[PDB]
Amino acid sequence: KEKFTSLSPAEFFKRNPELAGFPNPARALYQTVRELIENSLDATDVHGILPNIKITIDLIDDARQIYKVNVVDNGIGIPPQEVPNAFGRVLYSSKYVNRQTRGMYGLGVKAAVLYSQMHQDKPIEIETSPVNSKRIYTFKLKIDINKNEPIIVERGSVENTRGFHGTSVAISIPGDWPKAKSRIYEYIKRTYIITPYAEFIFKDPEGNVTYYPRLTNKIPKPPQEVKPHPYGVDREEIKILINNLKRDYTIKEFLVNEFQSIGDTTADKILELAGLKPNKKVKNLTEEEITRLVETFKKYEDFRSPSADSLSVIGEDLIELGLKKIFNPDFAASITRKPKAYQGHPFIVEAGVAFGGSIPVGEEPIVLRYANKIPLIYDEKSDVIWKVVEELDWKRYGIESDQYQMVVMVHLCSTKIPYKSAGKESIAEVEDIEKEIKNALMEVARKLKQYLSEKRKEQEAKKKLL
Amino acid sequence: KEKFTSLSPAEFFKRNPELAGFPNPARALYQTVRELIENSLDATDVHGILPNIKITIDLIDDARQIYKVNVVDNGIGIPPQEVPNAFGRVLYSSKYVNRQTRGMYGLGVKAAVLYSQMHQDKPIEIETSPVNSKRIYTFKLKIDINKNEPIIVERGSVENTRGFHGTSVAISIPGDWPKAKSRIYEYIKRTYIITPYAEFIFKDPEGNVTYYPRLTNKIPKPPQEVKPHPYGVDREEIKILINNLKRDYTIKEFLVNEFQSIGDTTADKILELAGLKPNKKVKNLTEEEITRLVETFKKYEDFRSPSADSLSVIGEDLIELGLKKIFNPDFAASITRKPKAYQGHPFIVEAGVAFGGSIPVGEEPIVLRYANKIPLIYDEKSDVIWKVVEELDWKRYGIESDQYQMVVMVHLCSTKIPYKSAGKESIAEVEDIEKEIKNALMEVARKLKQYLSEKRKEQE
Ligand SMILES: Nc1ncnc2c1ncn2[C@@H]1O[C@H](COP(=O)(O)OP(=O)(O)O)[C@@H](O)[C@H]1O
Ligand SMILES: Nc1ncnc2c1ncn2[C@@H]1O[C@H](COP(=O)(O)OP(=O)(O)O)[C@@H](O)[C@H]1O
Ligand SMILES: [Mg+2]
Ligand SMILES: [Mg+2]
Repeated sequence: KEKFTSLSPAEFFKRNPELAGFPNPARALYQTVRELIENSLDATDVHGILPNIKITIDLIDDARQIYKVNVVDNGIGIPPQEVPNAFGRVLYSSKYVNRQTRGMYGLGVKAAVLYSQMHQDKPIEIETSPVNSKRIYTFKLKIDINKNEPIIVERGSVENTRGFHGTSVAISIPGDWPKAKSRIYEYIKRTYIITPYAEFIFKDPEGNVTYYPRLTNKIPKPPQEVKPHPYGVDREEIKILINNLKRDYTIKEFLVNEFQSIGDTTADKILELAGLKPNKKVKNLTEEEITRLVETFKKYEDFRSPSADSLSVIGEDLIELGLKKIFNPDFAASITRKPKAYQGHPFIVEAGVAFGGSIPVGEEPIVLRYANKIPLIYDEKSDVIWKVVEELDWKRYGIESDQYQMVVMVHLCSTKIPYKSAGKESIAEVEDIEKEIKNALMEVARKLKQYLSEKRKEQEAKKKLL
Repeated sequence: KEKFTSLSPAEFFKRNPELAGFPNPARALYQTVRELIENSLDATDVHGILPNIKITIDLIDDARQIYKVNVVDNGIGIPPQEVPNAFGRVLYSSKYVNRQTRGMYGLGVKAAVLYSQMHQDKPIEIETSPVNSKRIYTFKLKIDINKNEPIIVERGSVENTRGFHGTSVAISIPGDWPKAKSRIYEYIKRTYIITPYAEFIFKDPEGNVTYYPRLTNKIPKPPQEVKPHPYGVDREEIKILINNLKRDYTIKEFLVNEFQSIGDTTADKILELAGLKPNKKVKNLTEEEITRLVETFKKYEDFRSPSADSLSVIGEDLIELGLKKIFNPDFAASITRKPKAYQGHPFIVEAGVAFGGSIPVGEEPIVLRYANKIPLIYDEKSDVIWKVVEELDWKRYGIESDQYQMVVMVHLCSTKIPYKSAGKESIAEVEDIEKEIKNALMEVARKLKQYLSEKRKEQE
């Protein structure tokens, strides 16, 4: 009959690699490159280190189309005791905390590792030296899919004669370079443009080398772990916060200590609206009381905004500088909005617009999407960003014709980006986010409208002379 | 400092509900409904039972927008010992076996259960009565997200005095009926049009009741568990197939017994190309030998197609009938293609085209997507099917003006549909499937050309 079984997280993604962005050899190569670059960047600028990143892709077997991808960085490294699980245990991560990072699932690199053993037989190769480490630790690893645990094939150590800090990861996978080429280059090119404090070197499978020089030695303030904002915190999150407590807080104490934007005044008001007794021990909250808290958090209209300390923005100057460098337009403008909250997570939307000049002519805007400083490249038409741009009436902001030369850019940064898939190429339809993307686009479009009404006014004056 | 931690599969989806199709209350309402209907259909037609399914959505709290979704079927039920894990352990399923079903992840209904727990306090309710059971077994359940296991709130039984056989599931969740309304109705409508042997009753939050009567009592042959096709079988899958052997097979015995489309002569060709000794014991394949086997599978050019049997198609007749019923076109045609293989899995693409008549005028085709008999409604433009339809030059097949009345329908069935997400609303870019979708569309496109040519000569 029907037979019931369970799977481990490794077997789940091994069975369904298209869920992590490994559906074909071209996209696999792209995904492997991007997960590694993202890890190296989280290991550097999140810790105040100006990134030096080296990427190499070598064709190691033309017949079988197997490529070896190697990414070397000057990050903080990884404690040797954590290396096995970091790369060989699905759903293991140092990024499950409330803080803006590129990684978030504790899936990324293991997905590439899984794809690697599914199609070839060489283990993945890791070399790492933590900050102030006397040694360089080496590993060769595979994943035991059934147990979802690391298999240490080889493990070793060498004397770190040069202070060296950082990580090298090398993984062999099926690939399709000709099909993946243009998007891999566009990925690196787009991250560089918004990361001018980093330096990249890229050697491709044909042996081309490209150099992306550091343009500034000023590093953005690192994002930090924060407490949740109360707006949108759910029932399960409340139970987690309660379970994590090491003191016998009252409900009032709980509210003031465990969240952002709650002082003694807001707290009293929340307790009253939620029908809760200030002095009750929070550990004794009932299932129904938890519900009332959550709904109260949800409908409360007077919360202060979260702070921006958990976030790292591109910023208006850089957005504008980048759009000008790439597109050489007649006009550019941008906006970094104030922080909002969704589902307890702080978030900011940034928007830019560029018009005219070297921008090609078309029937629709070129749309550049970024999430947590990652350039999104695939699945553009399923993105909530695309949904919002398409629904906006550009005619109301001066866009005359069917055909025009416009570029629209949107950056969402958050302690949590809600992607449509673990492949992280498109952003899901979360209403609070959709609304604030719309609001941001309206603010920049208003600036465009300003540029265009001046142009029309100039034209209208010159018309009289004809 | 970096602090390393682990998550259970429940915790992972509780943190990231958008990954299972729960990004907002409108889509969650929709997703909950379809996960339940699909479970009910997997529990009936896969077992030779004419499906009788009732769906009710009650608005239970206006201010909080909480809806109770209840689905009742006449399926095979669930063994009482399995109910807790079936609904309360993420990554638990009876569908991990190689066979065409609507479910496949062992996540579906539990994602709704998680979403239910995240926003309100009532537990899910299950009543079930397996075949020949003299009892109705009842449950109220939640999920312990940290442990990823069931919490049993209530559990009991009652004598089956009315002769109920099947399952009833009710879940309370935040929802948005006005936003979801048209899509829920479309999902049920399109299911019914391709499932004429099923009967549905739908009662909505406004009190409307719609009856979808059974039109035929002839069910397609139930899909069964089948052996993999060698083409695209990967290294980990080889190891699982060896690990599961009850007998000390040789590599040669392995090849002809464990796979589809491998005779004793085909095996010999493969053992030679792979450089493997026929009489070596397969339990002793080295890591490298497995590599060479898989590569050989991938490169071999003379494999028979998988068996068309044990996939369950809509069929050309039903496809055209459906198109004619919905759209009343001047012309319709369809094709059920011969089976292919991808990544070890048998699949078939079916394609339909309608033109003229009551079909609206527009600048692109209306595209109707189905996967394993499921109508796909969201994220159409990220779908591989849409990609192919968009890239086809319809000028080559007649499409004259820039404003035409055309419907294109594609159905992909397989022992495994490769979705873009566990939300299962769109098919990923798997190259073998993409090539076949294009080939299939070209076939029906030639029939359309014959019509559009045989119709211009009329105006001329
Ligand atoms: N190059 C690197 N430098 C430092 N730490 C790394 C590097 N690569 C991976 N890690 C660590 O391993 C963990 C697992 O990474 P990954 O599987 O890609 O998931 P995620 O990035 O979502 O956490 C990361 O959280 C990080 O702590
Ligand atoms: N209405 C039902 N009748 C019989 N079995 C069911 C029903 N609903 C769920 N199940 C069982 O519970 C299991 C888990 O369902 P689900 O979480 O939706 O995952 P999946 O459908 O992918 O297996 C199913 O595999 C099925 O065996
Ligand atoms: Mg990562
Ligand atoms: Mg299911």
